[PDB]
Formats: sequence, C-alpha cells, structure tokens
Amino acid sequence: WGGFSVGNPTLQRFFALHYLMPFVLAVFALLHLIALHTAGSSNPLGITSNVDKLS
Amino acid sequence: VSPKTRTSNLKNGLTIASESNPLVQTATVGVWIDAGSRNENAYNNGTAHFFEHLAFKGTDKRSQHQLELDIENMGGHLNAYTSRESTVYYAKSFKDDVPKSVEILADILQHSKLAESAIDREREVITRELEEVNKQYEEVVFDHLHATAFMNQPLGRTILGPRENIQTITNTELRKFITENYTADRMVLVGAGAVDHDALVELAEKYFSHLPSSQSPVPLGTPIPNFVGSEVRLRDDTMPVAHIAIAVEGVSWTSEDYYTALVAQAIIGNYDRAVGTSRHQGSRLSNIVSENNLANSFQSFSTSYSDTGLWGIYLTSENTTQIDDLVHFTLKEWNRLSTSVSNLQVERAKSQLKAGLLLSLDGTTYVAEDIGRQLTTLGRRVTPAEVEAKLEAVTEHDVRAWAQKTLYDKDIALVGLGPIEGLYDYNRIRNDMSMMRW
Ligand code: HEM
Repeated sequence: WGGFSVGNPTLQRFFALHYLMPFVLAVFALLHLIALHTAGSSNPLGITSNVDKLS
Repeated sequence: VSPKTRTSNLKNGLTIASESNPLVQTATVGVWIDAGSRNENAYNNGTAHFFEHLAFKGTDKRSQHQLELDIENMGGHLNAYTSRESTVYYAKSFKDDVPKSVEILADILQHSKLAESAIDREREVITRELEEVNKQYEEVVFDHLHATAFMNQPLGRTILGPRENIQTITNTELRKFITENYTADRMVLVGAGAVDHDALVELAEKYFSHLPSSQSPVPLGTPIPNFVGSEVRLRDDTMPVAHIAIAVEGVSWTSEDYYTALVAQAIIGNYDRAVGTSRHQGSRLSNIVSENNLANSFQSFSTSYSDTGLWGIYLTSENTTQIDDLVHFTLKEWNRLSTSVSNLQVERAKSQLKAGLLLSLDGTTYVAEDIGRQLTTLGRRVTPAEVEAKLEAVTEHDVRAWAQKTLYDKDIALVGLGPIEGLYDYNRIRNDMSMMRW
C-alpha cells in the first residue's frame, strides 16, 4: 500500500505497474509462441499434421 | 537457301509434298495424317494407338513374318507415332528403295488384317505399357498436365487410353476408326532427301489412288477447349528428383500470336546443369537458377494444337528445400514479360530464333517431319523468308501485350511429381502470376 490503507501511494504505484505489466505480458505471449513453434499447432483431430501442412 | 518444297495433289485429294537434297543418299518418305487420339470418344479412347501396333502385325498379302523380312530386305527401317492430333508412318531407306517403301506403307495403311488373334495378343502388350510409362517422368508429367488443363475434354485424354478400353477394343471399332479418319483429304505423302517429286507423285497414283475421300472435305489443320486452372500432385518421397510443370493456355498453330509466344518462350529459354555452356546463358532465369543451384534443368515450351495450346515450363530439381524459390523466381521472370521486357530481350530472342527455326532441320527425317507437320497444321509449307518476316514483325510491345493477356494474373495448370513437399499450395503458386509492386 505504501501506508496503512489504500490511498494516494497505492494509486500511483498501481498506475506505474499497470502501465508496465502489459509489456511483460506481451513478452510472455511471445515466449509461449516461440515455445510452440517447435511442435507447431495441434489440430482438432489430435493427430500429427506433419503429413498435410498449409501456409 | 534451301530447295523449294514442291506440292501436288491427286484426284481423291491426297497431297504429295517433297523436298530434294542431292547431297544425301538416304530418303525419308511417309504419310502424315491429320488425325490422332483426339478424334476418339471416351468409349474408343486408345484405338488410334492400338491400330499403330496392328499396322505392323500383317496385311492381306504379307503376313507378320513376311512384313518383317520385306523391310529387312529394303535395308532401312519403318517408324510410326500417334499423338493427340497427328499420326505419322514413315520409312527411311536408300535412294532407290523408295518405291518399295511407298508400297509397304500403302499396304499397312489400306490393307491391314486386324485379325482377332492379333488384337488379342497386343491387348496384353499394351496392357503392360500402362505399367512402364510410369518410369518416363517427363511423359507422366505432361500427360497429367493435359489431363488437368483440359479436364474432361478430348485433348485431356491419354493416347494409350484406359485399361478398360484396351480389354474391349474390337477389330470392328479399329476398322471404323481408320475408315472415318484415314481419308485422302487428311493425309499427306511426304518425301525428303534423295527423292524426285515427279517419281513420288507417280508412286502415289499407283498405291494411294483408291483412298476414300471424306464427305465434307475441310482444309488441312482444321479443328472448344476450355482450360481449367488446376493442379495434380503426385508426391513420391522416395524419388530424388522433383519434376514440375507449370502452364497457361497458349496459342494454336494459326494464332496471330504464334510467333510472339515463341519469342516470349525464348526469352526464358532452357537450362541444363550438365551442359557446359548453360552457366553462361543470357536468360535471367538461367542466371538465377545456376548461381543458386535451384534446378538440374528447366525447359520452356509452347505446345500448339489446332484450336488451343499450352505455354509453360518444365523444371527438374533435387533441391527439395528450395523448390519454393525455384517456382517463385520462375514466375517472377514470367511477370517481367508483362512489366519489364524491352527491345533488349526481344531482339536477343529474335536473333536466337531466326537461326533456331532453321537449325532444327538438320536431317531428312527432320525435314520430312517439318513438311508433314506444317502441311497438316497450316495447309502449306511456310518458306523461311515468310518465317523471317513474321519473326521480324514481333516487337517488344507485342510481347508485353501478349504476356499481359496470356500470363499476367492468369490461372495455371500445375503438375508436381516426386519429393514436392516444398511446393506450396495452388494459391501461393498462382499469386506469383502477378506483382503487387506493378
Ligand atoms: C495474451 C494472451 C495470449 C495470446 C495473445 C496468445 C496467442 C496465441 C496464439 C496466437 C496461438 C497460436 C494460434 C492459436 O492456437 O490460437 C496460441 C497457441 C497457444 N496458446 Fe496462447 N495466447 C495467449 C494466452 C494463453 C494462455 C493463457 C494459455 C494457456 C493457459 C495459452 C496456451 C496456448 C497453447 C497451449 C497454445 C497452443 C495451442 C495449439 O495450437 O494447440 N495461451 N496462443
């Protein structure tokens, strides 16, 4: 809180962190795609698609 | 300056056409027929090719064995081929063995036995041919290319025909085919090399005078094809070389754009890594392909028929991870026929073609084939002076205008055989038929 209740210090820190956190989120979103790229997307049948790919 | 092609007719309407060369001692005489597989329907598809086998299986006079002996005794050979629109039967011999060869050809065409026993025997031979074309990859690719480009139309059918027809072709339908199609107004007797025209006309009057004329004689090389943009993929991971053909609808023999299409074809040209000079060719695609090892070979083609054609390229490659680049760079070179070609490329291609069209005819069989092809597609032999004038008439504006209506943003027929995993789907190939920057 930066004090003994929710107040101005809390609001100003939440602003700074609320601005930052979406950038952190974008990095993790990118990481999960790079991790996925080793297997590729799964598909609704659950089988390999290595036999039949589309760009 | 080559000797003049002499041309005469008989009463039935058989054309005789000859070009003498007093420097050779052999002669090619034969019969070019304006008829082929395309004249069959779906039920008797395969008949024309079936007949070609039986033509050498014995006549009313000479049996199969006598026929063999007669040709052996002549000294030369006989040869035949059936295509979609043309059938040819010719005999290469010595100068003075020409009357024998004309007599044998006249016999096998008019008076062939087509004996049920022989039909039944060849029916197995031809059945085995169905499982051995499989090896001739270029032919496999081009037959699939015709089948898809002219989907469910007569030009799309194969020459061999389906297995089903081979088992049901009778001597009746064979006889009917050759009676309807092998008529005098569709036939040309051709002689090249050591032949006298006047001698050949006499031999024609002796042997081919009792040929039927058709009821309605149209001119030689008289034909509606509706091209289908489409693809056949015959993936085979165990083959090391990919074979790919790409084509658009091209030009007929008598198109006004026939020479423009040949010049455009020569701007892309051919390439083969095995030939020493090919790394130094002027063609842009040649340079791209050779520098980057994209292909073992490519061969541009512009195939014509009476009422349509196919214009495109045939590629072979072991570079299986860069097939995409190969196709991409090839189609971007086609784009440049629409956007970029100038007098530089056009005049270079014209120079190369002015010679090429004459160079091709370097023996009696090539000369006979040229007289026969031109007489059965155009109705006349076109003199080299006329050909030189039609080529000279091709400008860069003509090439650009032709490519803009024939290639640019058009559907293609595409066939891939072999390890073609890297060949992208139809849309990505067809998207390279235009350039977003233009
Ligand atoms: C900002 C949030 C996210 C974004 C932009 C995002 C984006 C994507 C994209 C574009 C793909 C590939 C296409 C698709 O399958 O839809 C994907 C696949 C995947 N995502 Fe997400 N994602 C997000 C959040 C999450 C979350 C919260 C999870 C898991 C709890 C998740 C797990 C996965 C998995 C397992 C796949 C692979 C699924 C497959 O193709 O079989 N993602 N994501």
